[PDB]
Amino acid sequence: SDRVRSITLGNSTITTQECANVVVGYGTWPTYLRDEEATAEDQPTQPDVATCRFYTLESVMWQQSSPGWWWKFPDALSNMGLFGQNMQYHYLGRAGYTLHVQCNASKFHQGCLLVVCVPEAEMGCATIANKPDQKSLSNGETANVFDSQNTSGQTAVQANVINAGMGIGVGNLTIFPHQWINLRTNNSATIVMPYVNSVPMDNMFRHNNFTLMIIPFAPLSYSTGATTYVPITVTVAPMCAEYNGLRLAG
Amino acid sequence: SDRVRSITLGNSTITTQECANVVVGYGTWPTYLRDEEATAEDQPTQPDVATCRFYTLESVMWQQSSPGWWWKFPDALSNMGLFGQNMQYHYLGRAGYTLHVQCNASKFHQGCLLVVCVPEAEMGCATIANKPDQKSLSNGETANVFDSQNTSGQTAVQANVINAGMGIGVGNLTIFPHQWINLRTNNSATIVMPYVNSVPMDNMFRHNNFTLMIIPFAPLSYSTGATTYVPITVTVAPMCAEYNGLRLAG
Amino acid sequence: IARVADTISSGPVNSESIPALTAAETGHTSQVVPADTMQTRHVKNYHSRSESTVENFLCRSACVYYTTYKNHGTDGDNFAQWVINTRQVAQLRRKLEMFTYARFDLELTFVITSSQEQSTIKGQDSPVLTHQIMYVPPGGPVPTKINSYSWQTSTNPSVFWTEGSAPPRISIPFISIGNAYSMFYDGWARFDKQGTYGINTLNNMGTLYMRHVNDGSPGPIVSTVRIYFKPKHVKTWVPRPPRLCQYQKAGNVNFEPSGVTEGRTEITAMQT
Amino acid sequence: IARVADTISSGPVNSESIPALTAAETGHTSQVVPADTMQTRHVKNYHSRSESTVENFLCRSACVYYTTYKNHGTDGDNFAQWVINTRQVAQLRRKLEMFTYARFDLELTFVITSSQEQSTIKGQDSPVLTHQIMYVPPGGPVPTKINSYSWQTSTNPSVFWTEGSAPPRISIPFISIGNAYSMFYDGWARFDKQGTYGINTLNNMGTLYMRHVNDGSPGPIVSTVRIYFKPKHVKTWVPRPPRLCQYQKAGNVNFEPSGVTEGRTEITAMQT
Amino acid sequence: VQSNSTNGSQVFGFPLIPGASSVLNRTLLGEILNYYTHWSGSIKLTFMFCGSAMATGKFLLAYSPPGAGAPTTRKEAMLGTHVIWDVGLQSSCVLCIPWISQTHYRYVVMDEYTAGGYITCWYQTNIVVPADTQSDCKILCFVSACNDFS
Amino acid sequence: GAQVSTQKTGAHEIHYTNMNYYKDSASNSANRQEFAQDPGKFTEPVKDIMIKSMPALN
Amino acid sequence: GAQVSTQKTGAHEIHYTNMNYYKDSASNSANRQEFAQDPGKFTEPVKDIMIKSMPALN
Ligand SMILES: CCCCCCCCCCCCCCCC(=O)O
Ligand SMILES: CCCCCCCCCCCCCCCC(=O)O
Repeated sequence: SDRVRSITLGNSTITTQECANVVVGYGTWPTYLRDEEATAEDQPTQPDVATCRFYTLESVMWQQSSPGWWWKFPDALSNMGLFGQNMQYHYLGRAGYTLHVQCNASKFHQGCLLVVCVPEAEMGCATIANKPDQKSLSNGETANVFDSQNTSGQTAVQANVINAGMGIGVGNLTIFPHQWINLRTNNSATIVMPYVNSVPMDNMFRHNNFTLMIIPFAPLSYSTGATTYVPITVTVAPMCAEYNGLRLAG
Repeated sequence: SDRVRSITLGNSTITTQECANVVVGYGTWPTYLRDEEATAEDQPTQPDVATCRFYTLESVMWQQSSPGWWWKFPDALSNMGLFGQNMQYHYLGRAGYTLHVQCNASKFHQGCLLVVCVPEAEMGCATIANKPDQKSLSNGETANVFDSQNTSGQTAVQANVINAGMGIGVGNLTIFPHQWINLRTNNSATIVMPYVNSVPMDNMFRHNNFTLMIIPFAPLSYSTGATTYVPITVTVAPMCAEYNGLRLAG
Repeated sequence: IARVADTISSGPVNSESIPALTAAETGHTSQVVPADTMQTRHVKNYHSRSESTVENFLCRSACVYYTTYKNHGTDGDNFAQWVINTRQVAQLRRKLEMFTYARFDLELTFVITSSQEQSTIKGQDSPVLTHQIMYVPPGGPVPTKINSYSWQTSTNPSVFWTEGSAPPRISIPFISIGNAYSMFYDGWARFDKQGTYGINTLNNMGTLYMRHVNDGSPGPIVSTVRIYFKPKHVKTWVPRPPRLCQYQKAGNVNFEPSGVTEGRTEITAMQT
Repeated sequence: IARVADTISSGPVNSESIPALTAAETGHTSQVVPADTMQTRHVKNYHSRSESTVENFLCRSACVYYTTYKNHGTDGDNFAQWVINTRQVAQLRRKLEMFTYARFDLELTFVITSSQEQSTIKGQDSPVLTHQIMYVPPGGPVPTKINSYSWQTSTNPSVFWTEGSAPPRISIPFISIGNAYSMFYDGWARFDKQGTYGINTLNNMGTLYMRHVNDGSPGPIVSTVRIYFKPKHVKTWVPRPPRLCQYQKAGNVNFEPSGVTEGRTEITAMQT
Repeated sequence: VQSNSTNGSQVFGFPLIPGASSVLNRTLLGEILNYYTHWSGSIKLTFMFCGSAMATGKFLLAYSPPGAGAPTTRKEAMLGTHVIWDVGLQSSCVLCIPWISQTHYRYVVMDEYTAGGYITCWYQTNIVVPADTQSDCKILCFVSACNDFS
Repeated sequence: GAQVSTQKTGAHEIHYTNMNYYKDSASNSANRQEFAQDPGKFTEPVKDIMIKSMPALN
Repeated sequence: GAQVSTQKTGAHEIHYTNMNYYKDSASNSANRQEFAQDPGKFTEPVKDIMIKSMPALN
């Protein structure tokens, strides 16, 4: 019924039988730049199916005690095949993203997570008079982990979950496009995120357009004898990718 | 007049003031595959300007005693930026090529070379009961060198110039699309080579569609006091590149 | 206009329609209104939503910054300077940070006041003071002294004002490099990510310089200038959660971990 | 309007046209645009060139000159005077010298400030000062004293102003002998070439005289007047290379030999 | 420039910073830009060969957008936007620098965010002259704004 | 060349004029008005339309 | 007897009035406007017209 969906992009298809309706940006479906809104003069590269296919990020295990996980996108996909190579070879680029987050469990398991995509998710440092390290902010496809308590270190991210890493209430993250995975309701959630910026195109290494956060508001809980290994896996595909400024690779 | 030409592809332009009329294949201008002539079912990747730009191969010096040089194309361009990456990531691919060969010299220098592009230029081995080594056949952008005399070695190419590496007279290579650089007439030659094969698309690592050979029929000669360093340089651009069969990179 | 939705009368219902139940997991709000849960009367609600508009929320002149300068000092060091930075002020910063991106014109007002310093000098009667405020864009000549040629101001805009007149006022059009000002920047200045990280990488909005244009007088005077900002014609995009932590720095978003609400005795307690 | 040229899409080219090559020797620039060298996309460039117009470049009020006078002195010697000369100020002169000839109206603004001098006098409380600025064209009567009849001003224009009011303002129409003001003059005042050489031979624009119009008071006061110039309706001709040497004199173009650029380690160095 | 014993040597280079770099800051384009804070548009560089008429050669003129440092070899330089300049009857060649920026405007001043990228030149071929000709010769470079500039 | 528009008034119980005195639109007073709202982009960002009276699932 | 003209606005998203109060044109405010440009007198001061696509010589 409306619980079943299938998405085909490039050479990859994801079929889901128990899912939420698809959340779409701020009501905007991703498109290519118009002549009216353009900067760079060179004819852009449009890899089409070469990069618009789905890629899978490293899976994580959901513990009953887990505080949550996050990824930054332009960085997360930097080694993802040709998407990766096209950003490694260009000064400017643009793409939207389809984010499909999966976590199946038996009917006897309970818990619930927020799946949210947040633009410009600039991070605060655990040490006040300092800035966070590059590896504390992103590890490519490896998720970073939120802390259950206040954390510390000179280049550490203040990862305490309750402030979402940025000094806001975690409970107010629902402003941003989001969807929930409630184990009694569905196995997956889908968010479509258009490119959002102050500029038509940008440098894909210096700036992370958005961060994906997975936050367990209701921790995983189960009876004994039930399966103890319950993974969360994330699969993403760029859309309408465009590149400008072909150059010596970085 | 008709001695001056300019070619623009992608983000690169070559302008030549003293050149021959452009030689074009077998009268065929390079194009993309038609629906009528197709095998692979997947939607192809068309990088367009990302790969259709010009690349420059390692230059060589022309000695008054030089026997000549050669390159194999799919191999020559295997590390050439994104052209290189797209072949590294695909099972099948297709492209035509624009080959521009340059060698300037003073009016007081004399000599003449044949610039020829030869399809299926399968090489014979110097040792009769053997096959040639991979490095004896191609060194990427580094040219291989022809021998002035009969050569030898178990995996050596029988590089003696007079047989063009394949057991034919060198003087009959003119069947293949070719152009000459006669130092008293021009500084460069241009050959347009469409894709030619028994199949619509092929594997770009297992097969070399054609070989470029540069052969000095009339050796370089000059008076004393004249410049002694006279290079030959080769610049090439793929056209209408198409790729199919996206896969784990080789 | 911008009238609040009114209320439609609603009688008893017995049907298969289920406006009461939904799936929050889907990422949208319920559209349920009172007519769907209880019997209602018609209400012609004439209330508007004008104060909720973005323009009204932001168009107030906030104090952003203030500094001081004196009419006496050492080697010409009698001027104040301030790097434009709207993040040094807690209340305005908070309001502005509600939107990720914004495009607006900015109206400025200055309030200039002064006072006497403790002195042993008799005969301090002095003429009315006049002040100069000059804006120097990035890369312009810089004052090093109050009597420097850098104050000639042949191109750089500036304002001269005499005490007792109405406070100075001026309009600044939208000036970004991009199509909006960013409130947040999840990135680095450099490609090797070795420069600073965060919003301060984009802050290159110039500096104000301020001084008296009178000469010195024996009676020492200290002056204070308050700079006020009033955004106009403001269009905003992509709202964000308001901050719960207190601000620590103007150059970043570092924060002290903070709870989400004041606590109470129990979950059923009325005394919050 | 004054919109920048837009960009036309451009595909692959293989032809005898050679937009890439030219002959600089001919004295004209190349007209090549990106569509001629690389493949391009269409760009609807909506940028304008308004700030580049001559009028906007020059119409700012620059400080040109300032001087002082006192309310006490010897034998009536309490007035300031200044010969009109726009070459005494480095920033304005530089901008004006970019054009060989110019025709414009000039708007003037004055900024008048004052301060106390060190004194042993008690009881210095004084009434608000009023100042007189008078312009004397070449050949007019000249003040020799603050109480001279030369200040009657029956014809010569003048402005009276009281401190605390907005600064004085006045418009001067274009006044040249010729049809434009010359910024440069490669010639001599005299036919035997025995007078001065250069631009100062044309400078016969009159003198300003300034004084207080109050009487003296026991408490000594020193006043400073800054004169600001804002050209309007400016038409210019024959642009010139901007100066690299620093100015030495207001009356000429003498200069200290100067290099053309800051140096660097090598011709391939990125660190300039 | 001169006759070289090796291929692919570097002729020159500098970063693209019109309002700061010693190469451009005092040129006419620089002098005007020094009165502005922000700028935008494409730029032309004209290279005029001033060697003898009996001298010939070829050069690579190339622009490399930011995200990588300046090219360290011709092989890398050629991967950017470029023109092969054939020195022949026409003495001048023009390299057009396209507008490439994440922004509509760049800063006039040096700035890390609005990074300029690099302009370099490499030999394509050797400068070849006959006997009794000087191989040592000079090239002049001229700069101006494109029609799309503000 | 002034425009004439209305004053905000209370509902369920008037014109004023406005002339611009400057050549730059940045000099104009704030654009305060009722405008319009479209909350759906934030409250209902969903591809498949939900019906208020219907079950969300199936 | 005021004239009505437009304000400068941003492109790709208004009138104001102007009355003269003086008898002398020198009293009018600056003539700021887009005007027009004609760079050819400085960039192409050449008797024999060059064609952009053609060789400069011959
Ligand atoms: C002396 C009179 C002229 C005053 C000119 C001051 C102009 C300073 C720049 C003001 C705009 C700053 C906008 C910052 C907004 C943001 O980045 O979030
Ligand atoms: C006291 C009130 C009246 C003031 C009258 C002052 C008129 C002085 C002349 C100003 C114009 C000078 C123009 C010089 C331009 C040039 O030669 O390059």
